[PDB]
Amino acid sequence: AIDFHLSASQKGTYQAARSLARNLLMPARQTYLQHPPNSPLRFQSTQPTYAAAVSAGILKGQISPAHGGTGGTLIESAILVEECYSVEPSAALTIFATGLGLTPINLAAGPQHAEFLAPFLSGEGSPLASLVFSEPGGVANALEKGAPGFQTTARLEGDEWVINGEKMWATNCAGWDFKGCDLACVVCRDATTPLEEGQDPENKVMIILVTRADLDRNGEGSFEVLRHVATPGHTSVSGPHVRYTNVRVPTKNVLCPAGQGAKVAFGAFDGSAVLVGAMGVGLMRAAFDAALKFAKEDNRGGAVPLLERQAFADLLSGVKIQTEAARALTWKAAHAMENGPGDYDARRELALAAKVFCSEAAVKACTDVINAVGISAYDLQRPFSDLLNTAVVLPIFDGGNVGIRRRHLQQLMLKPTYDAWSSTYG
Amino acid sequence: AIDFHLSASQKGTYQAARSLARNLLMPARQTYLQHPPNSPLRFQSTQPTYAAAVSAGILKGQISPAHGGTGGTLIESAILVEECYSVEPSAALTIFATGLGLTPINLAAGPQHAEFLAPFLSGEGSPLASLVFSEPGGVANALEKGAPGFQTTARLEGDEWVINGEKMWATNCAGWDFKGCDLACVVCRDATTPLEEGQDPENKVMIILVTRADLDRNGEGSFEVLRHVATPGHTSVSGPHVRYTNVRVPTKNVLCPAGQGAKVAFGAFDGSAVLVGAMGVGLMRAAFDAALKFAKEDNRGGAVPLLERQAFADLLSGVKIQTEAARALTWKAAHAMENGPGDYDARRELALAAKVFCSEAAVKACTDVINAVGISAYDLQRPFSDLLNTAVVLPIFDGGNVGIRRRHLQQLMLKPTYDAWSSTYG
Amino acid sequence: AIDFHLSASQKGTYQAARSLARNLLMPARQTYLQHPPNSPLRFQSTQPTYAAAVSAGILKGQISPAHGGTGGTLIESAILVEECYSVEPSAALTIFATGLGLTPINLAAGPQHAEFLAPFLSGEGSPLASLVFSEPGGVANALEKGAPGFQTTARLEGDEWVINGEKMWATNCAGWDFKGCDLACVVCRDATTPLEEGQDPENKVMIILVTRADLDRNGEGSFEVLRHVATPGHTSVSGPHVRYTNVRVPTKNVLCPAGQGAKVAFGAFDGSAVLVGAMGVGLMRAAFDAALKFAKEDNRGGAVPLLERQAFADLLSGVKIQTEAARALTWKAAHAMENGPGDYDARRELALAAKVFCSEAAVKACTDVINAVGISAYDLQRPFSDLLNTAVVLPIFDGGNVGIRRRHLQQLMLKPTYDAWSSTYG
Amino acid sequence: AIDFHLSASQKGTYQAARSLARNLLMPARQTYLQHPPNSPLRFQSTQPTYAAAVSAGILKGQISPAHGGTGGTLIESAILVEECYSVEPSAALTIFATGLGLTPINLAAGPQHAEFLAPFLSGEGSPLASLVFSEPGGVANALEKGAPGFQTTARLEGDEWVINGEKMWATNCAGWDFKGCDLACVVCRDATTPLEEGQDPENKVMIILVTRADLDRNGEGSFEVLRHVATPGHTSVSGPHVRYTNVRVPTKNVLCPAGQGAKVAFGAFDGSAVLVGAMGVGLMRAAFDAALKFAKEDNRGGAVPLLERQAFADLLSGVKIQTEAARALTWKAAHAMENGPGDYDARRELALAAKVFCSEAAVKACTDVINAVGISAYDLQRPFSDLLNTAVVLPIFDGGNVGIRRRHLQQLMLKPTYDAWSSTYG
Ligand SMILES: Cc1cc2nc3c(=O)[nH]c(=O)nc-3n(C[C@H](O)[C@H](O)[C@H](O)COP(=O)(O)OP(=O)(O)OC[C@H]3O[C@@H](n4cnc5c(N)ncnc54)[C@H](O)[C@@H]3O)c2cc1C
Ligand SMILES: Cc1cc2nc3c(=O)[nH]c(=O)nc-3n(C[C@H](O)[C@H](O)[C@H](O)COP(=O)(O)OP(=O)(O)OC[C@H]3O[C@@H](n4cnc5c(N)ncnc54)[C@H](O)[C@@H]3O)c2cc1C
Ligand SMILES: Cc1cc2nc3c(=O)[nH]c(=O)nc-3n(C[C@H](O)[C@H](O)[C@H](O)COP(=O)(O)OP(=O)(O)OC[C@H]3O[C@@H](n4cnc5c(N)ncnc54)[C@H](O)[C@@H]3O)c2cc1C
Ligand SMILES: Cc1cc2nc3c(=O)[nH]c(=O)nc-3n(C[C@H](O)[C@H](O)[C@H](O)COP(=O)(O)OP(=O)(O)OC[C@H]3O[C@@H](n4cnc5c(N)ncnc54)[C@H](O)[C@@H]3O)c2cc1C
Ligand SMILES: [Mg+2]
Ligand SMILES: [Mg+2]
Repeated sequence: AIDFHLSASQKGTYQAARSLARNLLMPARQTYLQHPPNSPLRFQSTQPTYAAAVSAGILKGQISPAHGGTGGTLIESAILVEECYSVEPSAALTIFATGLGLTPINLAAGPQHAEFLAPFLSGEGSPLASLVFSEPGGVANALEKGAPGFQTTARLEGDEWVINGEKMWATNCAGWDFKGCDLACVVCRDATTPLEEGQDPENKVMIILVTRADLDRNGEGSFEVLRHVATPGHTSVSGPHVRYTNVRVPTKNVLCPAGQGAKVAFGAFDGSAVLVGAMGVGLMRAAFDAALKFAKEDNRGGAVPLLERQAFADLLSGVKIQTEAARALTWKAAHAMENGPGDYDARRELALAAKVFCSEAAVKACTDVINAVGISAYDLQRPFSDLLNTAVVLPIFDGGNVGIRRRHLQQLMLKPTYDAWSSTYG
Repeated sequence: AIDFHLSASQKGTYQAARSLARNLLMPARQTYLQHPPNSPLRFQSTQPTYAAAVSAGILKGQISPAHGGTGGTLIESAILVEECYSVEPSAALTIFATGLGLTPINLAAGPQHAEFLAPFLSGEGSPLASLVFSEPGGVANALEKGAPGFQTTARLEGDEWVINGEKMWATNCAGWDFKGCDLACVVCRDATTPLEEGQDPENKVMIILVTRADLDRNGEGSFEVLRHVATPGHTSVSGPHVRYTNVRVPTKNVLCPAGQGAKVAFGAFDGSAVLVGAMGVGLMRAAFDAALKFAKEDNRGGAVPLLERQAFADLLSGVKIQTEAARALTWKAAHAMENGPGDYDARRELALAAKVFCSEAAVKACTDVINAVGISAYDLQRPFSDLLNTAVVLPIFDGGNVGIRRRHLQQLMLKPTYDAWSSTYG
Repeated sequence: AIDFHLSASQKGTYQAARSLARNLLMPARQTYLQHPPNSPLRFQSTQPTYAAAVSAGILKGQISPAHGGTGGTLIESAILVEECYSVEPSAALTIFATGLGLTPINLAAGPQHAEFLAPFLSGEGSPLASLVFSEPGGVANALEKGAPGFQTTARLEGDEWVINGEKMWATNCAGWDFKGCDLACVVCRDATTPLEEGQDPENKVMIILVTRADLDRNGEGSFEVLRHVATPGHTSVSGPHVRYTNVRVPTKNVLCPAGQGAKVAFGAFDGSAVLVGAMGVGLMRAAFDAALKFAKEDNRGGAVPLLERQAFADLLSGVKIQTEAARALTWKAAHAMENGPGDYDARRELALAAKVFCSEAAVKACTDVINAVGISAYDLQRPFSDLLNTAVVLPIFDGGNVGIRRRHLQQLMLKPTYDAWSSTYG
Repeated sequence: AIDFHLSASQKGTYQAARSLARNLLMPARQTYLQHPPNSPLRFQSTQPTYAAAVSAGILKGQISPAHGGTGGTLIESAILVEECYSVEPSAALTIFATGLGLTPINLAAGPQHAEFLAPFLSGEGSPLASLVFSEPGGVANALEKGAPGFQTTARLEGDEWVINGEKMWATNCAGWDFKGCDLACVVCRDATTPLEEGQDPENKVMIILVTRADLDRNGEGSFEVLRHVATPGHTSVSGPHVRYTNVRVPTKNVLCPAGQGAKVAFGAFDGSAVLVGAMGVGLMRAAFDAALKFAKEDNRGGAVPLLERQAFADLLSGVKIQTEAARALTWKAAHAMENGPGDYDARRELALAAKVFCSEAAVKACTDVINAVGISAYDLQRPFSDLLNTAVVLPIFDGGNVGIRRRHLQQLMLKPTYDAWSSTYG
């Protein structure tokens, strides 16, 4: 039955989220601010915060009970993500990115993959996982007929899969010391045999695990950071341009065989679309809160309070309205992904809707709040610039809206089985 | 606990709504279409349909069980309103307006007001009710200090209240024969004693009941239609410019005494704000459905299916995303209004949000699908033009966004007790 | 030398436009309102107006001096169109549609075509022209490799061309008495010899003249009015669904040989794009004027003038700003089309820009003004609803923004010779 | 005569602007980039290239011919500003800000003021001027009845004016060495006698010159930089929070006596509004060019060029359209400000319009281009982030759109003399 009240457990999640952001993430921010904005040392300095998160069981919660994890719901994740993004986006993302890295494992792992999950179930240390998908040259057209396909390839040679390629933007993939993370899910193209004339490129896509142990065993030059990328927000996040060279792994490392990889990757990106929605809600909440606090304490030298000016008030209420719509849609999507109604195609349309709606609304909200607050918002002592520069990544990352998210919505509607309102009216 | 599944009762509401719309409303439209677009004969011709709806208990459903009715939840009203607006907005509104007319009684009735509700609990005939608020000269500033205030006044003379003034836009107020509807809740300004220097005009606002009976007793010309207004949509809806001249009623007709009328009127308007949200969702659904249908069956003489144009698909998926957000927000507001969490001030901000967001989103969606369908959509054989001309009213009526709904949002934020997210997180 | 001042002549053009609109167009409106909105005899009552326009040399002005006319500049046309659309769009469009019909003749006519312009150069009566290009099944994809192409076809049987096809939306094509207009440029597909395998469907496109004399000559059944298309705006304009059956004409009637018709059609559409911009400017001007007028006389019962409300004033000034941008862009495109400094590609990018910017701005302006004016704008006694219903056609007619106008912009930019700012800086 | 062709003198200005930007501004950028992002040394490091611009005659060009300068038309200024902003906004703004500082003197100088202008007319050194208006507490309400008014005050004590107050954001006011620029136009309120009951605060507003020589004469503590403000773009621009303490100047230093200052300051801001339009155009051009460059050399791993994606193309053409409207509007305002037709009030409206339209269109263009380019736009190696962070200042600076520019538009429309289209057709 239609209910917007948090359960006692969901309220616990909210309170826990508040404490995590306040006690772990805020100190992480003061810590990385001690290094210049283009320094990879920002990322490295967050390792002790990450460890503290690990000790509190965050990584265990990112693994499904099927695999021995404690795993929660997308709804609970959405609540956590909103709160963290309202406080400290960059340090939070490093943690959420490990969750993304572990998602393909939740979706496709079998019993033989348990050994790979062990470091993450330990409840100690600071292991990092990464979903290693994107490439320097772009991947919006990795599955397009007539195109080159993924640049990163795997070849079965004897009893070993051999990986070669360059990747970029894959959060966490280089690990704390830039020599490779604990567990990478590398999305690549099987090239043991050539793509046949007219064959669907998706038939060749795999996901193969690569651990830090694999890289070490393969020795010098097997993994290399080609370029650290400085970004205008998320300054403690590390997703460098990297290269894998002749990285040989055992057959047990294959997660998704050729022809099953794309589906699992997009499956992982469906879940994260929901949390990108939550990211947007969190930034919008932070923007509204900061603008409202500005108004309530600063009348800009006027004869009346700032909120008594219709033009200012209407900008703020506009943001509040979009934020409330964004959270409702995000929760609807989080609920539907795990409960229906509607088949998977219908559930996924909502996750994509949340992603697209909230990411763009977050950018618009940030720009509106800047105009409302006025010239003061150009002062970097105030939070407004960082908010905007955090928001603008939402539409373009986790599968950009223009080149990926919207192309999928197109394919969904094209299907004969498309049933517009099934995700609502059963 | 966060849940978006419809209960059995909510599924039932939805099924009954589909039935009502297809079986009663659609025929009402075939009937009124036979009269000229700008003729009050359209409204008059809907009486048979209306009475049939009365026979199915629709009016009983607009009255709270506390007063003898079968009224349900705001959530169920949202589901009903969405479906009716997706099929036939004009015939639907005349019915919903009686519901609005009855709301102030549902909210503030005393034991002595039971007799006034009798015709509406009868289950037969075709009694009309009206919330009579708007006036030819505007009402956004009715409560504004230094302004004239309501043009409609009532003054206590002996043992009868005497009502004088002109109203406009008040749906149903003139009844089927244009000589006065069964039950009108007349909002007006006590003028028995003058507003005192600097006194809050809200102190004088009353709601007085006026029945067809009262009007008949008052004789020749106590009620007069001064002008029938022709509208581009809602053509079977009747809310003329009218005048009450020396309408004398017994003290039992007072629903809200001077200084209590404003709060009750605005309380009614908070509930209706949620349902305007639902109206917006329903038009959006109708526009998306019609556009999708067209696209599935006309490739515009193209070499591929219409949906295969990035540009066309993007307009439609844009509408879908906005509609899902609009419904999610509407249901959240519907739920919160009756369940919290948060102050009434908190709950209220969400109802206003739904009104503003969905009304404007409805107009955008209709504009978008017109562009997507193309030149064909100027063709009055298709539903698109009437969709737009219906949607355009949503932002301006039931308290316009610009001068009323946003002014209320402004005032809520201005309160020292404003607590932004209490309506979600407590 | 950059100059926005009207020359003496251009001021003359503007005064003439003002006079035409005030003395001819306004009365045409009061006149055609006497007849039904979906009736084609509303259209017939506008003849005296058209004939007065003809008397004043308007039609001679639509023909270039090369072909014996008194043709002016695109800038003067933009001035005229803006004024007319700010007053009376429907009656005005009948006149302008003749200008469009005549345009391919201005672009493509040779010595042998002089005979066809005679009725338009005589300064007598009320001859109508029409560019008959649009078909029931759409035409955005008539030029596309794989599609059924134009459904209207012409084939060379001996020494006469035989034309068969159905048409729609072609303003003016059926004449005053509905038996066919004086002069139609029929755009069609050469079905004399089948299109070759893998051949650009453009190669078979023609334009062929068809006079009322030709229709009369082919006798009964040669021209038939199938369906009259009712539209929400332009209610006095007649552009029905018609069929040409075995319409036989001499080889002199060919204006554009197979393979040349597409370029000339789009050439004509470039010119009109600029004028669609002017239409948009005109509607925006009227919307702003009406809203401003409303505000200066009606304070909506407020304690202060309506323009003292920030939210209201910002809506109005937003419209004023867009209108000024719209006109400045329209004039730039009008100037560049005939004067450079672009090459033809650069020039038409600006014409398309004007069409897209102003059409969309007009729709947005009409929506904004309705919200600003409020509930009063739903009253058909006021001009706001009609304004919206006219503007909504601008993005979709004369080559919709979505399936053609932007498709051409894309092709322009794809050319290796594209030089972004050459239309301004050389 | 409506003409969009540049004259030989305007072509000359364009060519000189290209050369100046490339030779002076680009090297300024490579120079200041050697210092940290937030360092005041970025500003200081631009002195040598500022001196080169001075030697090139740039400051002479900011002074009106009436004072011995070679200042040209606003149109030519708009051409220069667009080019400079398309190349290097930050170093450009420092130069343009000296022009703003000289503007009140161009507008109001008396014979006694020629000595103050002398340093700026020599063609050597690197003199800086500042219009010192803005204050930490805000200034949108400096003229509001019932408000505190400017915090910066001046009092006549004998034969000297004594100035006290804090200013913030006033570009260049602190000079190269942070101890005060060469020539500051300080906007302040006369506090010699108190404001009378219900008196217009405008009556007390003055502009008083303050030179570095004045500051040195007044001794230690008379001028102090309180805080250098770090900004997300314009990182070489210095407009710190500063304090003037008991700064005494002779009466010759008074530029606008009490009651004349506000009109001159706003006069300066009317001219600057046009040039902000041009800054907007320049950033839009730069964003469009950078995205087109990326598209023409990077197909994102596709089977077709990036421009063949309808999605990408539609985003770029949208930016191109807005840019053409922006420039057209800016040039119209430039021309009308100096040539009419219309009142000063009418001309003024167009300047305000260009500022509001173009500033907001620049922000929208930058966000659109980021979405089109995709994740690559988040890489600080590419120009898109810096473009956005430059663009967001435009709506909020030089008199913010929400608090100032739109309030001026509102006051214009409120005048009985308002004549909507006089600046076009008057
Ligand atoms: C902070 C951060 C964290 C990230 N996390 C990860 C991660 O954990 N793992 C990972 O693998 N990657 C990660 N990424 C990368 C991110 O997911 C990107 O969205 C991904 O690289 C795809 O980028 P894109 O959508 O721009 O596609 P691209 O291929 O780069 O396309 C770019 C643009 O080209 C256009 N385009 C291309 N093809 C088409 C088409 N067919 N139709 C229409 N338009 C088209 C679109 O306009 C699109 O916006 C991260 C990036 C950042 C900045
Ligand atoms: C189909 C239909 C059904 C209706 N049903 C009913 C009904 O059942 N009962 C009833 O009483 N009425 C009814 N109405 C009227 C409807 O409720 C209107 O919204 C109501 O009259 C208020 O209109 P408004 O908001 O435009 O206020 P107005 O006072 O008309 O204000 C108009 C505009 O002025 C501007 N404005 C005025 N004051 C301010 C301010 N202080 N600040 C900023 N801007 C301001 C705003 O832009 C506002 O939009 C109906 C109307 C229609 C068309
Ligand atoms: C008042 C009025 C006057 C008119 N006057 C004339 C006239 O004088 N002469 C004449 O010939 N016609 C006339 N027309 C019709 C006008 O020329 C139409 O614009 C023309 O028929 C093309 O319509 P369209 O752009 O909707 O294209 P259509 O082919 O009808 O398609 C419409 C929609 O299909 C989608 N679409 C189709 N293909 C694509 C694609 N490849 N990419 C993206 N989207 C696509 C687009 O979203 C587009 O909006 C008139 C119409 C009106 C209303
Ligand atoms: C790079 C840069 C260069 C600059 N150059 C100069 C310079 O050379 N000289 C100089 O003096 N300053 C300069 N400034 C400051 C600039 O001119 C600002 O626009 C100015 O300080 C006014 O800011 P504001 O419009 O936000 O007004 P504020 O008073 O700061 O108002 C802030 C916000 O409050 C709200 N508000 C306040 N009052 C009202 C109201 N009455 N109605 C509605 N809303 C209201 C509005 O949303 C407004 O945006 C510069 C600033 C920067 C960043
Ligand atoms: Mg009045
Ligand atoms: Mg203060």
